[PDB]
Amino acid sequence: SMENFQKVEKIGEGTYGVVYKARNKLTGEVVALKKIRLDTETEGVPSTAIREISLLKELNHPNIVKLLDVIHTENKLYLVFEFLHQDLKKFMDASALTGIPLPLIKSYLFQLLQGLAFCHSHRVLHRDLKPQNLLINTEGAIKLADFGLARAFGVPVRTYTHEVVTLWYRAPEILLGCKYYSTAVDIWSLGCIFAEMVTRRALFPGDSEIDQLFRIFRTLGTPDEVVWPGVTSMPDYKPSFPKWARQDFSKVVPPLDEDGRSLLSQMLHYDPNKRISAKAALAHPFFQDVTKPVPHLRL
Amino acid sequence: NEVPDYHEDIHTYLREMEVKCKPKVGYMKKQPDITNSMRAILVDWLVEVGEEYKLQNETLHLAVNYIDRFLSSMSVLRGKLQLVGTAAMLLASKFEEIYPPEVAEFVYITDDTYTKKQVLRMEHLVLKVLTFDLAAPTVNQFLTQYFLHQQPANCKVESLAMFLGELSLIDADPYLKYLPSVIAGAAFHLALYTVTGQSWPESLIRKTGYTLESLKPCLMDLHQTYLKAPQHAQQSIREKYKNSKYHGVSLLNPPETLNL
Ligand SMILES: Nc1nc(OCC2CCCCC2)c2[nH]c(-c3cccc(S(N)(=O)=O)c3)nc2n1
Repeated sequence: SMENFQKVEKIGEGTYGVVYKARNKLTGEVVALKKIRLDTETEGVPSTAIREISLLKELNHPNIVKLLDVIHTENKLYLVFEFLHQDLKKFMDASALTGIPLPLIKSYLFQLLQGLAFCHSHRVLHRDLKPQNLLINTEGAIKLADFGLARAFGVPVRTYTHEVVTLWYRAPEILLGCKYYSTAVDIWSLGCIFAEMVTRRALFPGDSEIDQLFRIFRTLGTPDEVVWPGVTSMPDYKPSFPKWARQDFSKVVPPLDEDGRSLLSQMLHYDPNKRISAKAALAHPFFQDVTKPVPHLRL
Repeated sequence: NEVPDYHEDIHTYLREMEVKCKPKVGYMKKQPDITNSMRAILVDWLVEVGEEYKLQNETLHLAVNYIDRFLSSMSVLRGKLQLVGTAAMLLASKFEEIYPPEVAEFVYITDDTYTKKQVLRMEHLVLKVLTFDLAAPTVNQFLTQYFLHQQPANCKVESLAMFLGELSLIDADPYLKYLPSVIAGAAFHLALYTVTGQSWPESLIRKTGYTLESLKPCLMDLHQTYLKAPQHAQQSIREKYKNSKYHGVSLLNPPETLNL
């Protein structure tokens, strides 16, 4: 079954399966394999595989990683994806000294938002946007990856799984333990990633639930029923929260002009209904000049 | 409540998809050992199973779809019908539920007719047959979307529309003939007019493109089913909708009339 593929090296994990770098011996195609075991605890085919596979078939788009094949072995299950140069994390890490060229950010964000609006229009929530799950090629494009946490939603949304996202990119409503979350959550994440590409450091490096929330409040101000109608009668909301005042954005995102910080602001509204959509964001004046730069490596 | 940006695209997409994940209509006729009757039995049993574990209706709506699809391309003996049933449901639960019941649980609820390995292997076979195409539209997805056009959203109608759709799932013929959006179309209006007398909204005609004329063949089939509810050999679905959770909706009298 795999007699066609030559493993070159392991590339990483995410702890769900392992990820190898393979080459097809016949075509010479280079692929990313994701190996998955099923004889784990006689618990059948894992949920995190079933959903990923079935939704990634539904999703075909230039900014969403290509799933090429799925190979059925009795004890293993290999997913074959297209292979890319690196993830945004290790590229930011590399580009850490110079910092990311100004319009290359604009490009990446634009593409990323194209991808997310595709997901949302096919009733899919990603739920684990973070630089580790976003892959770049050499051609200057960027794709969403690792739909291990994704799920198909209903309209209107029902109560879905609480323990989601990654903490640094987790949205308020979930930290605060809300009964219903929506498309809004992915946007929040993409928001924090935008800020991180710009400032060179994560936006909310929180260490726990409470620490993450306060890090948010200390930047954006603690919210009230004006800023967020519903906040005060939410499940884990506590009237004894400290009262932090909101701060200046050119202070937060110094390199951004008026437009970028306008945009960013809307991607981070406490209120989900108020929080800008992926769709609506695509039409934002900040994208006026959007062009497609190519990054330097020397890998 | 929500930012409703994509309602249009999403509704569009499910309409496009519901065509593709649609089971074959006269499939039972091809099947050497199973009957529409057997299938009703199966669906009814699936329904108690859903209650016992407090499972979403969505979960069983998918489950049913998975079966019709599987049995559309795979000849199966009555002896093994229940097992296709259980795996289908386990997959559904896996896909939809926050806390799906353990594999163990599923084997339990089968009279201990089948082993665990049997169930787990079946799980795998079903995925192979459906080629992992599990993200399917159902009647529930349409209803829940449709329900948004209701002011003020009225509990009883909602619980009755949900009830009706479910009834359709017990009956292969005539309901395999209709797309979920139409089953939903029918049930919603039929509920609306049993409870408030009011009409399939102009709003939904604009979204769906369906007129009452265009829904009529379905509705005729659906009315008689509601009518003869207490004579059908499948009862669990009725009993389910007697509770304080669903406002005892099965106990209402179906309307005399539709103006034919
Ligand atoms: N298709 C695909 N997926 C990937 O990530 C899958 C994992 C994403 C993170 C969560 C687990 C699944 C890839 N990673 C790299 C890749 C290529 C070159 C270098 C690197 S890295 N991380 O800089 O060593 C990654 N190419 C990749 N190609």
